[PDB]
Amino acid sequence: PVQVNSDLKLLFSNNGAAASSNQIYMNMKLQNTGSSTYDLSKITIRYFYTSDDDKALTYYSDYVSIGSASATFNNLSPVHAKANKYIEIKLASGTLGAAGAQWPSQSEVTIQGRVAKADWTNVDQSNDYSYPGSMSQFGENKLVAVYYNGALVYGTPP
Repeated sequence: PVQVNSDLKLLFSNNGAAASSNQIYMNMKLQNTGSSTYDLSKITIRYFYTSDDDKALTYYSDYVSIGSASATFNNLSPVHAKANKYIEIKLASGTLGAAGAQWPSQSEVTIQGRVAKADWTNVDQSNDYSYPGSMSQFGENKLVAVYYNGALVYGTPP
């Protein structure tokens, strides 16, 4: 859809994960480059993917630099060649402060999460819309979408 203006930017990495992986890696830094402040409880992030066959997935919240994160797995509609589902990550609390503001205000938040099945089985990410290939270092992954109060602020949904 239409991307509403904001000063929000997403950096993404996956620990250099290959298309064939034991789990999905999502390491994200959401930055505020401007002078506004943003309420993290209003941020959602979607990582779009294709479900093998509706096997049960679990989201693991390894690290969140401000507040906490939780995830749901959801059907995507309409379906895309590379996605029939999305993970939605919601941040619970805290504030993205203005860029340059004094500690302990912070203008970015780091979110590190993993998605895995329970049955020991691996993931083929070559079929996941949001999988950008191997990204060891934080870079642009425009295939992950960020919303503020439900409005698209970053990335390109399927």
